[PDB]
Amino acid sequence: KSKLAKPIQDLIKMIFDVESMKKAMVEFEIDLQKMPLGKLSKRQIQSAYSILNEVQQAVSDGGSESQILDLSNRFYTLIPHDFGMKKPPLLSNLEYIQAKVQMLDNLLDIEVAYSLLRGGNEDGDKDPIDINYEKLRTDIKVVDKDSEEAKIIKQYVKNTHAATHNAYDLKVVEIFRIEREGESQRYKPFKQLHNRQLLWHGSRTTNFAGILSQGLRIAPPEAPVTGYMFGKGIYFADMVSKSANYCHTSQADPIGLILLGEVALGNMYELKNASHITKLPKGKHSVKGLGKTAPDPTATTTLDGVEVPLGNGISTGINDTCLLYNEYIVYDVAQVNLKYLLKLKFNYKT
Ligand SMILES: COc1cccc(C(N)=O)c1
Repeated sequence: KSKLAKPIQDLIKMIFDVESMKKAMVEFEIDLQKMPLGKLSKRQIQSAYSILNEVQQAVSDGGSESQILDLSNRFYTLIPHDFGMKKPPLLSNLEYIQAKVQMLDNLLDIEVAYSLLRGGNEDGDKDPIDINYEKLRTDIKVVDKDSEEAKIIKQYVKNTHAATHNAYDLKVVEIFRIEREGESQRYKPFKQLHNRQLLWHGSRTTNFAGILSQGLRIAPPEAPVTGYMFGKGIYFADMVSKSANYCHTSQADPIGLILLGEVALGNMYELKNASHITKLPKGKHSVKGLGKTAPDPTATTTLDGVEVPLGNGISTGINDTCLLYNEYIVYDVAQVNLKYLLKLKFNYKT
């Protein structure tokens, strides 16, 4: 049997749940009959990104419609889709292309989860749960619900829940202290930077085996820079609300996972509108999309020397901005050090 605490056991079962992987793929409209979980390969996903990159270029620059049709056909042949009784939409709309780039970001993590799940499981002297946990190469520990650490985090969750996102409440079911192998080490150089903050990162439960084993990562070289509002970086938020939405939970599936990572922001390059950033200006370490609301700078605390913006959602003096809430982007995978993983229960208003 498992040596791990129950909460952790329940966490492992959840992140390695095969049915959840299929549900995700079905939602992205993949054809599970022609494209089963076992057919997914990294090479396959890379090719798909390139195709999306080319089609994106042809739509922007006014390429032949014959070009766009051929690119669509190759994309749907590479990744079989099931549109039911409707005709398959062409990759000729920039919004639809962005949706498809998002889908591939997810398939990248699902592919990792499945590969690990089918990996070295022969050992009979270990419980299945224990074997998969070790595959994550991440030391996971339960944070004592009553300790100061937990109190601060519960405060961060409660206070930063936005007004417009109050279509659901949020209950912190469990808090885990996570420490990925080799991460503290690659992050070391950035402790020299100032403006290090504890920020939020939401994602589907299906991406977590990938997130824990490989860490958060920037999109590959093949992905169009256009598929992302501020370019190919790693995104974070200061309002639990903003990130929580990326968990993709529902009335039918209410438990989501969310990360709290220490992020070395340094001098932020502040923006009010989208910009497909490739190069970061000299002297800037990150990007900050400004929002109309943000935690009250008054209430900002520290936790082990890292700033925690746990203040209440106060409106900022900026009005000429497209964003409702702040977004922080780092363009170097070493600029983040994951700290906690929270098991959240989304309570929907009905
Ligand atoms: C893509 O834009 C964002 C912006 C801010 C946070 C997140 C997230 N996944 O937690 C994503």
